[PDB]
Amino acid sequence: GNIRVYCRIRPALKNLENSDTSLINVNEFDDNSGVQSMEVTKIQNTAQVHEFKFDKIFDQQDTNVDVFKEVGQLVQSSLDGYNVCIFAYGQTGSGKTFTMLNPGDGIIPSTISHIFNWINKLKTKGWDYKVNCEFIEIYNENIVDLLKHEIRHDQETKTTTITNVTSCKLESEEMVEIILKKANKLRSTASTASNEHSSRSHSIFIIHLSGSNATGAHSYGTLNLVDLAGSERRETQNINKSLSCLGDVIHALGQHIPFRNSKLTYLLQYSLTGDSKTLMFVNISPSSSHINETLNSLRFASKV
Ligand SMILES: Nc1ncnc2c1ncn2[C@@H]1O[C@H](COP(=O)(O)OP(=O)(O)O)[C@@H](O)[C@H]1O
Ligand SMILES: [Mg+2]
Repeated sequence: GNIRVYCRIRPALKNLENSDTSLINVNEFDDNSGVQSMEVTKIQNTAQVHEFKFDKIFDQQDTNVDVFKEVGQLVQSSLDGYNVCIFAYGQTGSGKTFTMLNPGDGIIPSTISHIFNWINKLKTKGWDYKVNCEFIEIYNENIVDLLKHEIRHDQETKTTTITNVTSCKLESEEMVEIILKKANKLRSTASTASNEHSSRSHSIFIIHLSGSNATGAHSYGTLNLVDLAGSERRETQNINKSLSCLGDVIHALGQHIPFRNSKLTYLLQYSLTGDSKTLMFVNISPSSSHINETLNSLRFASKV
């Protein structure tokens, strides 16, 4: 049940931002300590350097393809029956959706592509895998099918489902295409896109991988790819408590975990416990105008 935290600094939006009054310096991974550190300083007091450590830090030069080089190995563990959770955390504008859904290389598209390649490869070993998914949103602690919804936890299989939620088989790149196209259009920022709403809700792309080796072996693993509501400072209190609860749970898992204190953590409890693997992605802007929210985000990531 390993937990890791990565930080990703997105490229500056030239013509809109600059780093005139702040500095974010990323150090090279430290193989003697096993982590990578970064320093953040505000011009108003350059003697105060805030240091942060992460399992890996991606800078403005790291593309989505670069990011996946470090995520591919995590997601493939689902074919072995491990559950996986990947959370994109950060203020609105930091790059959560781009990271998770950018057409072709986002974490979700890359994951599906990667899993498919592994499935085809595993066929030569007598393995037969079936893939199905759901795309939901949690807004104001209520579940919404983005494609009555009650959470059903099966203590027997240690699996979870949601009643009346659309689930689609993923047996073709064509089905993946239309679904990922709809997902992006729904969450990405487009004129006729509900970004306002999207920024205030959590979206979860769920992928179930069921395999059978007619060796007689069987395998079931679930991947939960979450694009969290913006972390920037009753709907607002819902977001605050939900993110805070998630932080409490992830941190507790890394040490009574408060899974039931939020809809999100309650939904994913089986994918957060046992030998499940969790990756927390903290997205931040490199710009001086966002420096305070950036420091907030980095502080949340630390305790996590
Ligand atoms: N890694 C990145 N590389 C290039 N552009 C990015 C990257 N991350 C975000 N962006 C751009 O920054 C803006 C913030 O995008 P978005 O992903 O929607 O943020 P958030 O989901 O956190 O609110 C978008 O216009 C997006 O295209
Ligand atoms: Mg977004």
